[PDB]
Amino acid sequence: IEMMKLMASFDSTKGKKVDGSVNAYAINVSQKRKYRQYMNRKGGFNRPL
Amino acid sequence: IFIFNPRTGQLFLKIIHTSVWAGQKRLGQLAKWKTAEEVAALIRSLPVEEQPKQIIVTRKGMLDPLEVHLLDFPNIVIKGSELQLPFQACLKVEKFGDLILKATEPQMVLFNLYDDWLKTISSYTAFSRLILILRALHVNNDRAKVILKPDKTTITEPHHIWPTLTDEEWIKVEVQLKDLILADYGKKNNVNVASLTQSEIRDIILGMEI
Amino acid sequence: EEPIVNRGLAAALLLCQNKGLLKEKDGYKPDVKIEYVDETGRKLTPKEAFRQLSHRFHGKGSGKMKTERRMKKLDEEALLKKMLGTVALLQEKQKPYIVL
Amino acid sequence: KLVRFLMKLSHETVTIELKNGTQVHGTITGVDVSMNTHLKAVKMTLKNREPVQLETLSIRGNNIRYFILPDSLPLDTLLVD
Amino acid sequence: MVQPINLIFRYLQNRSRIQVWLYEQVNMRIEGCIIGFDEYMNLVLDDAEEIHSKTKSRKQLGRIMLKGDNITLLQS
Amino acid sequence: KAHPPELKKFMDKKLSLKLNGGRHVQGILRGFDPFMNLVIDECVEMATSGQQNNIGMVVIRGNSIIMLEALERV
Amino acid sequence: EEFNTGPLSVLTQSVKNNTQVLINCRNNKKLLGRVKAFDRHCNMVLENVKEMWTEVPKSGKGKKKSKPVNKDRYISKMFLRGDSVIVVLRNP
Amino acid sequence: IHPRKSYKMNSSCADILLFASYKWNVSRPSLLADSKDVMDSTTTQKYWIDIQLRWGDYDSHDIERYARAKFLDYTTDNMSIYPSPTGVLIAIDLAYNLHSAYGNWFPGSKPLIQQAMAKIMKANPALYVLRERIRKGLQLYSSEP
Amino acid sequence: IGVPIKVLHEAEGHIVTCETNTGEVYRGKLIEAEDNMNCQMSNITVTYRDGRVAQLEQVYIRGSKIRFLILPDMLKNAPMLKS
Amino acid sequence: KMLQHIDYRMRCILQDGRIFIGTFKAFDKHMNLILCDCDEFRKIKPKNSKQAEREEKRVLGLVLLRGENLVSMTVEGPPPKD
Amino acid sequence: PLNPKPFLNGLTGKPVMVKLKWGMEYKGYLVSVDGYMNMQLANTEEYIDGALSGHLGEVLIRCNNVLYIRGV
Repeated sequence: IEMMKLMASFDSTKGKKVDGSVNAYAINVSQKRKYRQYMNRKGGFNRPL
Repeated sequence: IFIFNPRTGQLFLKIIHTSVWAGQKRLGQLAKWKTAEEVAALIRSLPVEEQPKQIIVTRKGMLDPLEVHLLDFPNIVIKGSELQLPFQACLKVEKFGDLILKATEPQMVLFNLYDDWLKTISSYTAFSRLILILRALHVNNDRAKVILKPDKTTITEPHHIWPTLTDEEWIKVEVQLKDLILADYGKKNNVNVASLTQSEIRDIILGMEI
Repeated sequence: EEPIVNRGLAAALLLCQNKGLLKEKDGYKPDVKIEYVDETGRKLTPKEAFRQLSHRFHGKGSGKMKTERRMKKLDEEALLKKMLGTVALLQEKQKPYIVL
Repeated sequence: KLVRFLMKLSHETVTIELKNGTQVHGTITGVDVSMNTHLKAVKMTLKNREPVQLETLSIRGNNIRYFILPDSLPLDTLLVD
Repeated sequence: MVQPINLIFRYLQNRSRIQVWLYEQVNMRIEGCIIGFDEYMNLVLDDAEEIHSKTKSRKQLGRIMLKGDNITLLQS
Repeated sequence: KAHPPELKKFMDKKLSLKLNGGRHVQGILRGFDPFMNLVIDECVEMATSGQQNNIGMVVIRGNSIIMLEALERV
Repeated sequence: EEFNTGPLSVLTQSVKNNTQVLINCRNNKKLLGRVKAFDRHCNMVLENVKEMWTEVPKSGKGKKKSKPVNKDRYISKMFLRGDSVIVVLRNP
Repeated sequence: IHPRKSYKMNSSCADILLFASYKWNVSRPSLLADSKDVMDSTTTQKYWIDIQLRWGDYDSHDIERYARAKFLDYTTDNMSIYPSPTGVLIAIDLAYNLHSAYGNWFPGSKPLIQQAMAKIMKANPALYVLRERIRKGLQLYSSEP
Repeated sequence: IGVPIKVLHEAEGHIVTCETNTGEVYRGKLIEAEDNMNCQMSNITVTYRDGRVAQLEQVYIRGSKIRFLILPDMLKNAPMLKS
Repeated sequence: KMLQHIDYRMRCILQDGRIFIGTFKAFDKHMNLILCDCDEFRKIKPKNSKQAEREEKRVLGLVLLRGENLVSMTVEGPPPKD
Repeated sequence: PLNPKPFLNGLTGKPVMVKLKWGMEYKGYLVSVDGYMNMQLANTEEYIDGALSGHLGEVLIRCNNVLYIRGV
C-alpha cells in the first residue's frame, strides 16, 4: 500500500532524538591564562604543575 | 567655543572675553592651545559618565593642540571634519549673540539646541532639523527668521530657542528652509537645482563640497 | 532617518550600518585563536595581559591602592557603557543659559 | 544544552523580560531543565503597570523572552562541560 | 473507517486540486495540488496560488512547500 | 505513547467543528489519528459572512480544532 | 561533523569568529550582538547587545498625531531564549 | 621547566609534552615550511615541544638553520634530557621576529604549529612588550592612523 | 500522568466547566477526560465572549485549547492532601 | 522549589492577565495547576486602594489551570487553618 | 512523486523565496535544511509585503516561523 511506500501514520518528534545537524551547539569560551611562577616562590626550582 | 552634542543637544558654548586677548601680547601660539586648554578644562569639569570619547573639530588647526592637551584622557578620539557646520548662525540669533556680547565674565553657558524635540522624534532627524535651521539662517538671516515663524502668532518660550511647532508645521518649514538653502547655493554655485541627487542635497546641507 | 519597520529586519541593518555598530596529513583548517582574557571574560589589552602574566610570574601582584584604582576604573567603564539633558531642561524651565 | 548554563547560575540578581513585556528583577534561586525560573527578592514591573515588590516568584520557562545578566559574570568558566 | 492520511493518500492518488487554509490567517488561502508529503504534514503543492478572500486576489506561486503546523484545512 | 482521541462515539455523526481563527465548519466525521486531525464528509463551511458553503470530504488539522459539537444525537 | 554544515552553521560560524549577529525577534525588537553560545533551540547567550526597537509617543497630543522614533537600549550580557528568535543574520 | 631554562642556551629541556592516547605516526625532522615531508616509520606516544628563543645578529639570524642546528644538537646531546627522541623544537628570533621549528611532526601538528606560531608572533603580549620596549629604546615610532 | 490529570480523571461524570483559549466557557457535566485534557462533556451551556448563553446536550473540547477547568470542590478534600 | 510552596495562597498570573489567587495544592510536569479557594482578577489588585481594593473579581472555587496559559506565581499570605 | 525533504534536497543552491507566517519574504540561495526545517539562506533580500527593504547577506530562518517555501 502506498501509505507504507511513502515512509504512513503522521509523526511528531517530541522527545525523540532528531535525525541530524539539528542538535548543533557551539560554545566560544576562553579561560584566563594560568601562567607559572618564577620569582620568590619558596618552592624547589622546577615549575609546579 | 561651540561644543555641540549631536545626540543630547547639550551645547556647551564657552564665552571668551575681550580681555583675554585685548592685551595678551601673544600670537596664535597662545590661541590654539588656549581654546584647546579651555575645552579640556570643560572635559575635566564634567564627570566621567558625561565626558565624551569622540571629539570632532570643525577647523582643522585644533586637533593637533587637542592631542597635546588631552593626554590625561587617552580614551577619547579627536578626529577632524569634512563637513563644517555653521555655528556662526548661533551668533546671528539674537539670544546667543547678545548673551555672548553682554557677558563681561568668561563663563560656561549651557544650552539645549533641540528644545524638547527628543520626546517627539529621533536625535538624528532633530540634528538634521537643527542643521537645516542653522545653514538656512547662515545663507540668509532675516529671510530664514521670518520663514522660521510660519505665522506671526507662534511664540517661543524664554527657556526655548526655536519656536514651538509640531510635526506638520515643522515639515513644511523644513522644506521651506531646505529649498532656501538650495536656492542660495544654486544662486552662488553656478549650477541649477534639479541636477543634484539627495546624497548631494545631503552633503550640501551638511557642508561638504561635491 | 530609517525607522525599524514593523514586519521588517533589513531596516535595522541599514540603521546599525549607518550608526557604524558593525605523512598523509588530516586535511583541515586549524582555526587557532590566541586570546587573552581575565576572569570576567573581557578581551584583554596586551599591556595588561603582560601585566597579568608578570603578576603570575613574579608571584607578587599589585598593591592595595593600584587595585582600588584599577577596580574602580573597570566599574567606571561598566557604569559608563551601560547607559543631564533632562536636568538641564528642568533647570531651564524653572527660569535658558546655565552659566557655570 | 544551554539551560544547564542557567542552572549553574544560582544566586545571581538577573532581570528577565517575558513575552508579556513584564520585567522581573530579582535573585534567581532555581532553574529546571525547561528553564522554569524560581526567583526571590523580586521587583516585578508588569508593563503598563507600576512595579510591585514581591518576595518570591516562579516563572514558567516557556514564557521567558530573554534574561539580562549583570556585568560581573564569569561565563568562560560557566559554559564548560 | 478511513484516516486523514488515508484521505491525503487517496488525494495524491487523485492529484486533483485542494485549498489549504491557515492557522488564524483566515483571509489567506493557498490553492494547490499535492505532489508529496510525509508525517510532519509539510506539503509540496503543484502551481500554488495565494488567494486573498476579502480582496479576491490570486498571486501565483509555482512549486511550493508549506509547513505542517500552519494548516487548518484542506478542501477539495 | 500518543493515544487516539476517544471518538468512535462521534463516527458518522453530524458535528460542528470550531476552528482556530474564530472559524466554524460542519460535517460528518469519518475518522481521526492520535493527533485528532479529522476527516469529514459532506463538509459545509459555514463562514461568518452567513452563507453556507458545501465542499464534501475535507481534512482538518487537529491543531486548529477547538471543539466538536455532535449536532446528531450520540 | 554535521554540526558545521546544517542551518545552524550561521550560528556556529558566528560563535567561532565571535562576529556580531542581527536577530529579528518575535516582538520585533532587534538584537545586535555577539553570540557567546547557542544550542538546538537557539538559546543564544549574547554579549554586548544593542536592542533596537520602534516606538511612537502614543497620542501625546490627544489627537493621535506622531511619527515613530527609533529607540535602543544596551544590555551587557543576556541569555536570549531562542523561541522568540525569528531570524539570525550574520553581518556583511 | 627550570627557571633559568629560557636562557639556558648551551643545552635544553622540553617545554610541552603531548600524550596521544594512541600511537602517532610521526615524520622525519623537517622545517616548519617543508610542505613535503616523508614519514619516519617509528610510532610514538609522547611528543615533546621545546621553545628556544634567540637574539640573532646579522650573521646568524637564519632561524631555519638555528632550529635545525639546535634540534640536531640537543637530541644528540648528553646534557639535555628529552622525554622522547621524537618531538619538535620551535626557535624564535626576537631580534628579527622570525620563527621556525625543525623536529618531528604528527598529523595536523605541522599546520597547527604553523598557524599557532603565526598568531603567537602577531599577538603575544610579552612579545608585544618586547617590541614596544625596543621601539621606546630606539625612539622609533609609527605614525598614528 | 501526574496529580492534576488524576484529579480530572476523578472528575469524570461530575459537573465541570472549561474556559477555552478564545474565551468561551462551557458549564456542564463531563463524560470523558483524557491524558491530554480533552473533555467530552454534557448538558452543557456555552458562553461566548459575546456574553450570550446557549445550551446543547454534549460537546467535545480539545485539550490544548482549554484555558482552564472549573472543578467542583467535591474533589478539594478527596483525594489530594498527601501531595 | 515548588514543594516549598504547597498549600499556600498563591497568586498565579495567566498569559491574558486573568490573575488567580488560591490554594497551590497540586502541580504537574507541565505545571498544570490545581487551585482550591481561588478567585480571579482583571483590572485592580490590592495595595490598599483609595476607593476599594477588590473589584473586578469573580468566584470560581477550585480550578485546573492548564500550564500552557500560565506565567508566574507569588504567595500573598500564609495558609489558613483548615 | 516527490516528498518534502527530497524537495528541499532538490533546491539547496537555487534561488528560492521562503515566506514567513508574519508576512515577511526572503529571496536568495538557501544553503541547508535540518530535520526541523530551519533554513540557512545566503545572498538574501528581505521582501516586506512584496517590496524589498534590503539586501542582507546570510540569514538563519527559524523553523517555527516559516509559512511556505517557493521555488523561483
